[PDB]
Amino acid sequence: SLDQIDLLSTKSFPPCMRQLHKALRENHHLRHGGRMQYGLFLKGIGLTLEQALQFWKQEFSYNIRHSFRTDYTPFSCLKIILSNPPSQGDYHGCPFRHSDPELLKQKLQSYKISPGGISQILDLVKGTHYQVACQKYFEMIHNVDDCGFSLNHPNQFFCESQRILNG
Amino acid sequence: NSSLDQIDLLSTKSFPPCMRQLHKALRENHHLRHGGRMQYGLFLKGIGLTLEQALQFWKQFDKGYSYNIRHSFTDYTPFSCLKIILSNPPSQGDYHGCPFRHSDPELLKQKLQSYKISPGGISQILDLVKGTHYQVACQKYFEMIHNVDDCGFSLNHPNQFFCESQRILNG
Amino acid sequence: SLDQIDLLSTKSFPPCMRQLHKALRENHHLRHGGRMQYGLFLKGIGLTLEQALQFWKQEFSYNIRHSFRTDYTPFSCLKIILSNPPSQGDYHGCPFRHSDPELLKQKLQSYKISPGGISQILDLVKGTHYQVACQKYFEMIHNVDDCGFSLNHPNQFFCESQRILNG
Amino acid sequence: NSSLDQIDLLSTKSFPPCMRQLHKALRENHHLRHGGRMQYGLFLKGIGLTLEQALQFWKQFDKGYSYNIRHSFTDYTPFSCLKIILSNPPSQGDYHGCPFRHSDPELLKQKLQSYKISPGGISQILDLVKGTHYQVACQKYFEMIHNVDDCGFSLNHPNQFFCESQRILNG
Ligand code: SF4
Ligand code: SF4
Ligand code: SF4
Ligand code: SF4
Repeated sequence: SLDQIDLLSTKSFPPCMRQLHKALRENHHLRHGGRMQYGLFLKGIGLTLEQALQFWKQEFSYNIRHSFRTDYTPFSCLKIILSNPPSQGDYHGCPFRHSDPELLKQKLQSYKISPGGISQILDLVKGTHYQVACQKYFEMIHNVDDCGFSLNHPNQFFCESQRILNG
Repeated sequence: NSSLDQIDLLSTKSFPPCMRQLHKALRENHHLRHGGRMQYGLFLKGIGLTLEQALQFWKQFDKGYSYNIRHSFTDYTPFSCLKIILSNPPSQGDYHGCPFRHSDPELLKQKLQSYKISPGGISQILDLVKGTHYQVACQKYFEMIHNVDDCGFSLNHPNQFFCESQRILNG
Repeated sequence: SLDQIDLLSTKSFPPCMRQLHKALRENHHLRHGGRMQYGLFLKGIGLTLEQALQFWKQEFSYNIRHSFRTDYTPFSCLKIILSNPPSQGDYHGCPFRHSDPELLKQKLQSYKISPGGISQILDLVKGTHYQVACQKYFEMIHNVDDCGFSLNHPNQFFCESQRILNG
Repeated sequence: NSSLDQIDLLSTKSFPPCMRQLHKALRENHHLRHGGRMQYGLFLKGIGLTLEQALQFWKQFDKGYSYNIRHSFTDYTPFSCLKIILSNPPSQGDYHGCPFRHSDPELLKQKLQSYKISPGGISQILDLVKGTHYQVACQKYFEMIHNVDDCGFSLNHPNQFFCESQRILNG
């Protein structure tokens, strides 16, 4: 079930995907924009997001499984940041770009980022350096001084996080 | 959960024509209407496998479904031959039913040819179908497929066909 | 893990395989004859029996999983009955053929077969009708008057049992 | 648990030569000696996959092992390039190590040819190897495989190679 990756989402998902996992868990649904952003990200980690149905019910809960018709290429940071701004009721997008800075601050606080770390991230967001802000977030949650890569894809954030957590 | 392609070979070797066609249609179309989900899903249930229908995240002509199977270890009962033959005839969107009963003989002939049944076997099957001896035609199919002279049982259930097929294949 | 099929073994395994599952569970090992008889039977139901190792341990617990080099053709009743009589320390074979009738009676009692049912089975065993005794056992545990098949393979016993249990 | 063949394609696309060869040897031989289980198993660990070694029931030249992978969600650390290059040189039974460092140049040439690297690419790789520039040779391999002029990073870890490869493939 979807809840098997709650811990993983907090430890290794970038903020854009962490928020989608939380929303799906809390709302029991995501609109298409969110299903696409999060579903493709999961596909990039080797997981298929799907809704379980009952075959014996006539037409006329979300699950994850190892993957066993469509373009499964996961969205990059620039695709997320520059296109499809979320409307109310959407949970997709990049929080560094799309969240009100006051809300972003509160979100980072809930993520247990230090006040000093939050100040650095917000400074970067104000300069429109969204991916660099995200690198700073990465550095904070993994307790490393320098992430040592140039971030431009959510699946790269995940991949680099896994290297540290499984270090 | 596992992919449906995991039983492609099993279907050809041991599924009777009614279930063989449903597996094929599910694989090619990525979906079956309710009559087929019931007939095929409950047949799998009888073997001890649960079919699961799921909706893929990307769906907003591809209905966006993915099916999987797993070992089972609501109260619906797997269909007998008589239930399949005598009730729920398939409409145009449907792939269920019994091919010996429900397929036009010209199309049935073509299907048996695609299964590589001998001309002599096909002739015997079609003559049995002409007499409305559907289950006996299916026994002939069983015999042709397993290369035995006598299936050794009286066919009354797709799940019986499966068990008897596996018993031969298992020696 | 192996324990996931404890219930299945009691409900659908013929006595020859039920005893091997129990022995493997209790002894944490089976000699080769038992590993072969039981392992091939499981393969016939679409399961792979294997022992989990630790890759990081230098060389110089049993698991079951869906199957993903050797002949995997499962043993028939006659192969089991007529060959490889079990020595002490072996748990393979066919209990109708290989168990002392006093022990077979006790085993059937533990399986909750009625006294009348046990008498019928033992009569058949004395006549050397091992497979027919097994059919009678099948009829008793599934509460049917006539099994409606001619038994000659343990995997056929399982297949026919599944039809009833999932009926 | 899932079959190792599930990452055959992934290995060719995104595994550096050191891990690519270990995956191939594991698939063909159905086993690796300890140095290879460590190097490849820990590389997979770094990706977030746990390799499992198991002994098949039938084992009493086929050692009787079966390997599987699953998502990981003892304290051994995945090997860096320097660890692979400078320590634990492979003996004759071993498939571990760094091919740029450990393969005889004639055999390395043959291996790169089997990978369908251009003659020009192979020449450049071999010249780098001649200078003992193993990681820079591996960067050249990365560039040839992904059709980019500059890998854009300084290679120091097989798991870094993997992440950078996937980032390109993911756009
Ligand atoms: S910078 Fe990229 S990875 Fe980070 S939250 Fe934004 S879109 Fe996601
Ligand atoms: S005779 Fe019975 S088992 Fe054979 S195809 Fe028809 S319904 Fe299926
Ligand atoms: S008769 Fe056959 S299926 Fe029954 S216990 Fe003996 S060997 Fe097993
Ligand atoms: S240079 Fe590093 S990543 Fe490349 S093959 Fe050698 S050890 Fe592996």
